[PDB]
Amino acid sequence: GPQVQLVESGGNLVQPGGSLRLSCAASGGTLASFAVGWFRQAPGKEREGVSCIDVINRANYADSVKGRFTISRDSAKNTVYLQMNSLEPEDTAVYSCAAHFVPPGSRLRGCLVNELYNYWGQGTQVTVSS
Amino acid sequence: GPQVQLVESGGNLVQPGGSLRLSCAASGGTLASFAVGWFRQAPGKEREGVSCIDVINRANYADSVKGRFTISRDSAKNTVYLQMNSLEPEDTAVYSCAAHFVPPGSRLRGCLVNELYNYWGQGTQVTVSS
Amino acid sequence: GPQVQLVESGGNLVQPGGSLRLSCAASGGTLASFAVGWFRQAPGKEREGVSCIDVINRANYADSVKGRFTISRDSAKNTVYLQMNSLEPEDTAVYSCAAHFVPPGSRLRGCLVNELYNYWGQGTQVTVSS
Amino acid sequence: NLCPFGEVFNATRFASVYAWNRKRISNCVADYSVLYNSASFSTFKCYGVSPTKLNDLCFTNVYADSFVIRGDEVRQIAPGQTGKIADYNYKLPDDFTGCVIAWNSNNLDSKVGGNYNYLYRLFRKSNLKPFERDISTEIYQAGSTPCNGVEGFNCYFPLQSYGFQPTNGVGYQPYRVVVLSFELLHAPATVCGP
Amino acid sequence: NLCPFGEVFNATRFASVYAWNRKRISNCVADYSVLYNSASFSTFKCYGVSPTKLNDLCFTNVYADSFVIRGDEVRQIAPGQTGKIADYNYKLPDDFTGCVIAWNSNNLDSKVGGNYNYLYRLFRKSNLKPFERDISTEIYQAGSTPCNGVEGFNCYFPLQSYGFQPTNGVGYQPYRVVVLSFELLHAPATVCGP
Amino acid sequence: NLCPFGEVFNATRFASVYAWNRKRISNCVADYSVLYNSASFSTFKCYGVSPTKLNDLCFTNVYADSFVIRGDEVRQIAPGQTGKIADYNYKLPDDFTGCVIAWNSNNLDSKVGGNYNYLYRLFRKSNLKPFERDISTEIYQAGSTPCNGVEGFNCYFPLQSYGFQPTNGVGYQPYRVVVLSFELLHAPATVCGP
Repeated sequence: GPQVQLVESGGNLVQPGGSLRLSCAASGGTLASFAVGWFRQAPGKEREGVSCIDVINRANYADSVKGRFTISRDSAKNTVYLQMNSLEPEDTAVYSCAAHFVPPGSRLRGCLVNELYNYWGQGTQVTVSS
Repeated sequence: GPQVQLVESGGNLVQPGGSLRLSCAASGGTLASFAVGWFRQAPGKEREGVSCIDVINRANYADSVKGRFTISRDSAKNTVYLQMNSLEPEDTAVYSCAAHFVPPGSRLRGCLVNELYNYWGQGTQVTVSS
Repeated sequence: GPQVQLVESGGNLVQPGGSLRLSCAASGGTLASFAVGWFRQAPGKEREGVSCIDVINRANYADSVKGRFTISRDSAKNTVYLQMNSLEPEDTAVYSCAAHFVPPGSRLRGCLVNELYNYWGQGTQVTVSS
Repeated sequence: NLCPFGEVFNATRFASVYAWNRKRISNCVADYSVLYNSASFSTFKCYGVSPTKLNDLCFTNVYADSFVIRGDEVRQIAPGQTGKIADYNYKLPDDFTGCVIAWNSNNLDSKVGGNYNYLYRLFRKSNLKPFERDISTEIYQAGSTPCNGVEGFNCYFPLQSYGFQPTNGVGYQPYRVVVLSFELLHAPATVCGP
Repeated sequence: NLCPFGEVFNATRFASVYAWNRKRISNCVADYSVLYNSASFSTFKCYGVSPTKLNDLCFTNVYADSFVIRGDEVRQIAPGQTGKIADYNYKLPDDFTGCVIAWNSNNLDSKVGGNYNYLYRLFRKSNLKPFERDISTEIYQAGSTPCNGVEGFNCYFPLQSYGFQPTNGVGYQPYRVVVLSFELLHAPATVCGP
Repeated sequence: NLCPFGEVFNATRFASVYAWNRKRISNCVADYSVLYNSASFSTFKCYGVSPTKLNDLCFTNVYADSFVIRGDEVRQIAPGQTGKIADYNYKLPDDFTGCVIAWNSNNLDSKVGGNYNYLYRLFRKSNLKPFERDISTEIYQAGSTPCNGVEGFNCYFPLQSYGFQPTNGVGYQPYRVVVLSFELLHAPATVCGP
């Protein structure tokens, strides 16, 4: 469409120790020009950053997820993936995707500035239970 | 695929107030030649139509979902989407997809008054719970 | 994608009597060169093969799913599907995909007697509950 | 060195008309006896050339275009014609030199539930030049409001399915068309025949 | 027999510069009166031809390459120029006979949220020959080790979005460009004019 | 003024044999004795021409066809050959004029887990004509019941993966092949020897 939109997919009810690969598909432009980050929001708590990727494909991870989650890019499908491993009940949350345009003059832009994410998906629900 | 076949995706376990985009992917022809309708079947209740779209892309909605659901067409992917917002536990049901061909002379087969569709999908399950 | 990789989809929370279709999208080669088998691991039970298919598209099923599941091939999308009908709670498991190559001369690797596969997906969870 | 006419006529799959197939025929012996023997042709019209002399003429190159359309549209596969097929899908030049061959393929391209795999272009901003080919799937602006790649009111997907069922009227049954195009150049001919 | 120049210039949407769209124009009488009536061309640059006498000239074929770039880059749509647009998207030949015409399209191609649908190629290992169109999206190799089609460090997607907001500076605003390439052969001219 | 064979031989990516790539060579001096200087060639066979006379011949066009096949399948890239590759993937004519060049590429196209990305066609209704290229994916009808695009018993996907592991035998290891076809027409020559 005329504006950039994001849609998440891949959420499901899984078991402790299970795996899941979320997807963040983009429209209205190429996702290769956008820094993409993943966010989760447990009910009754403020949303907290999970992982993010640069336009030069450098990854950053929150400490709670480092060692289990893997963010990666697939601009052929206009998509950023989030591979989650060893899921535990604390990982139950709505996982939202977010984007932010990085101009070609600021390509060395660090990925960690949360206050710059301008476009948001609606989030896909991940529920880890026995 | 010599015969038209519909496949639904996007069903998930979500929470009250969450959102979902269900997809109806068609195989064996252009879904742009078909009026597409979305139906839902809750446990114990009858099957109920919720939304449909003409071949000229006019949309209609059941009163129970008006203002919350949005049906839209993406023929480039041979797909019709159903964006579900502000989900409530009463929305817990199997959401199935249906279509019927519209010849070029009779460009009125489509409105929800034409609730007799010839092709159906197996339906995707949406569960809204805290 | 230099290495062969499998990704499953379609897992969801469903009701008894419902139906699901699981996908096994492969990458890094033609899945039509590979025997594909589906497996499921329910909590507390051992991993159980349910369905497989030769490179000449002969199918076989476990006696516990015969007549209810259908495996099929769509190599145009590098995908092998698994249609699951009449789901009961005993079907609740993590359904994972598995593949192994078949050289053109040895065009018999694939039958469920050949239940030693080389490549594996992460699995998708199917929960059957009222 | 026979010309591969069997590849064209006896192909298992035929193209949709908007994406009509084309095979160049050159440097071979065109034995049109195979078309004379068959009695299944519902249409056999040659333009600018006598249909009974094909085995006695030589051409620089021959082109064979093949696709599937309805019965009531085979008449649009002629020079000077109009309609959705001639204007938006497959267009013959006014000075066309060749033969238009067609036959009913209901037993092959119709299915009980309905075969919807054959497509045609329904909208186009302008008419096709002769032998032009448009395989784009851009959203067609039917009104004056721009579409921006979005389908809505007066923003339509340009392709459409035929809907071939065996019980249809003959005018709505599938017909397989082969258009032979004889290229006449000021050069030595490479396709002659016995 | 008019020329569909109201189809090239008055087109609702234009192509991305890396996939610049081209129109075949012949068999018509070209009128430059429409160009005189227009009063919004920021650039009006003609090379090797008369910007005045073109109403008297005749040509074999005319090509109208249309695309969208930003105002800072219209400088590069010129023979013997360099930059990201001329080297990797749309290269003009030095012996270019024709004119490049651009105008500000901020009222159409810019949205308050930012229009990112217009793309441009950012990376390429070689440079494009004049009038070459590269639509490939292979994973560009920017580092030592090959990529095998995997996106990662020093393995980047070659395309990029533009980002056209109305509040941008004049240099960073969308500019529709139409390059009329006047081709004349040793074949009598089919495009002429009154 | 020297033919850039390095773009063909020293390329980082090679096509599958079924979708074999073709690059044209023109407007340059082809020094084949310099091409033969790479002592890495396990196969350098010319047909229809004397290899020493190569630096003393001119041709209308030269085409460079490149792809990857198994080790023991290089014997099929020759005039008069039969087999899966010669019949269904790449076919040279009887009166071929050019050179077939090949070298073992086990270090590039093999991975320890197995590289299955290089493909080949396994079934086809008919053999390929010389230089014919088939990249279709029609379901091959091996039995007597039609497939209608659905894979099943006696209805097979036509393509197949190779499977290159560095510990294979030398006949199952990947080889890269370049064919330099020399074409003589009634047109001015564009490639000559020094």
